[PDB]
Amino acid sequence: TYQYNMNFEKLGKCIIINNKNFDKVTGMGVRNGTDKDAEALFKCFRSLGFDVIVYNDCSCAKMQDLLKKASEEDHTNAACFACILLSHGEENVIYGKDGVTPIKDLTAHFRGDRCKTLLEKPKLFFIQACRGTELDDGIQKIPVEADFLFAYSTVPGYYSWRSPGRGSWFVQALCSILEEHGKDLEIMQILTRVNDRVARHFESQSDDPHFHEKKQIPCVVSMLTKELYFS
Amino acid sequence: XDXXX
Repeated sequence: TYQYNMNFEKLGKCIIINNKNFDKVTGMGVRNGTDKDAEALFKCFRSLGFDVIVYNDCSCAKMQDLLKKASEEDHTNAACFACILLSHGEENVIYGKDGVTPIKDLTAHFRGDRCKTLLEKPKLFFIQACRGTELDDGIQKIPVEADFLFAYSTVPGYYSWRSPGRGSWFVQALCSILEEHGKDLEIMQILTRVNDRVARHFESQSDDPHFHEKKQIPCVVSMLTKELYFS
Repeated sequence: XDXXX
């Protein structure tokens, strides 16, 4: 009664956009470690019950077209929808390999008035990207915007850290928590534990004191109207 | 190398 209905044939579709290599005109380096992230994500979300498709090095027009077509499909037999964005980023904006596109323009396709088959169903967006340039030093009828959830890797304005060998912090934490408790915890409990893990377990190391011993805290934006379990 | 997004 207070939970999302998961009584469908399929859990839903999970689109993973893994942008690693970028055009020279963007001036951004290769996102080493994102393949580890994308693979881990693919396995976790497959394990949850999603139908997961991974697209690599997409352009802005390609991402827009992708989420557009996804929004135009038939999710009548789907319990929910999920999209994951792995790329370079700035505030309210994410990078394709060609350049930048507004996140709200990506997610607007799944609005209630545009994607009727996902009406009253949860739309999940996991975004691993930076949202600014600032650093954490640390210390010792129904609305069209409803039933959305955004899981950002970091708070607005700050960086999102990524280890080339181990992968990004947010994604690896998320994947661990999903491995262990993905089916017996509610989504907000999971994402809260992700917040705790990313916040505590991680501290950056760099020769430049500007990036030495720095921290990160994820951000969850919930417009959900029910509790969400993946079982 | 060893760094963000």
